[PDB]
Amino acid sequence: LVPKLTASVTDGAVGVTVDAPVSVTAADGVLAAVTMVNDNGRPVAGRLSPDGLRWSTTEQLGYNRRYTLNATALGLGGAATRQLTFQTSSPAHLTMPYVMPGDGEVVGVGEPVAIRFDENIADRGAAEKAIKITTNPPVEGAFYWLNNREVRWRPEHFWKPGTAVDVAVNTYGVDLGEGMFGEDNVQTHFTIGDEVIATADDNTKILTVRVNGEVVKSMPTSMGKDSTPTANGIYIVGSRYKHIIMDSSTYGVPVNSPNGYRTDVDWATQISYSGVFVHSAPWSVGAQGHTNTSHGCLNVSPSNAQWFYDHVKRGDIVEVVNTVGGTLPGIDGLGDWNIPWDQWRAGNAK
Ligand SMILES: *Sc1cc(Cl)c(Cl)cc1C(=O)NCCO
Repeated sequence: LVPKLTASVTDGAVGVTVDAPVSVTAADGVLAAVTMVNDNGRPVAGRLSPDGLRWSTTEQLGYNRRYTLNATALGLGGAATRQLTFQTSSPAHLTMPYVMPGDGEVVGVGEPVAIRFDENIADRGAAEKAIKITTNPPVEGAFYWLNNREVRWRPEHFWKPGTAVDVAVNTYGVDLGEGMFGEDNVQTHFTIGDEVIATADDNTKILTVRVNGEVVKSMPTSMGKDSTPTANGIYIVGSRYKHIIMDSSTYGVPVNSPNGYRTDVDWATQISYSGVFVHSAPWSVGAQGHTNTSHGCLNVSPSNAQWFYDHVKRGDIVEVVNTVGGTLPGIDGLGDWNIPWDQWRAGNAK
């Protein structure tokens, strides 16, 4: 019985993807020698199994490299040697993924998994296939693309507090379309904290904060005036600022135009990419609880805005109801829950 060799690559292959290790296996014998070098002669790190049967690379293989693999097997039957050479994928472009929320964070019940690429993704299905989301307790979720670069994953309903979420973006070696390959892999983990839902009801002009179902704060508010109203819908809480300059040019609106503005405010909590915040508004305290005066943001008192800053976290929820506005776009960036579940579940990988 002459020993046989079985490699995970074929001699002469090209376009070999680097998303998996390269292996050599011996049958009816054992591996006496296995080496693999790149085109600069640099040895590739590997490991031989204690039983001598299975050898495998132990470091990532490179893009745009030619590798030469030599292997010898020995056995009572005799010996066998093979030499194999192959070339790995040569990307036309690289894209790097960025994942939110941050590793180890505790977030609110409305926080989606977010995978943002720094380039347009031509094969959204390949990107989705490369992303593994683990949930404990397990829950059904689905992917939906907000734009050509960023995909989101969430359940049908708000997360259950206490849920562990693990995200593995294994895009290295993956053809994401049109010669674009993943620049690296990413791996993050987060946990769902307490349920915090704040409701701004235009009929009362009160922003009511509920923690685990209990009213803990009631904030008089002034929202957008009729000509620049606050959109109804579900908003996800994002970033927090002790102070920030609100500049309309950020959104293509010249500061000196009718709806333009440039002002510094305190205690600002972001709730939409379109620039809606909860923030301190000393100048509208008389209107708070009575009339809408803003350009769309939720004006509250300095003390209530700081309380909001101190007690609300990324992924908590603000829901606005009964304004004269429309509904916040589902693809805003923090408007994901406004997409109906059936549409989100069906996705848009194309
Ligand atoms: S959030 C905000 C704060 C202030 Cl002080 C002004 Cl003048 C405008 C805005 C704003 O409208 N941002 C855009 C979202 O409507």
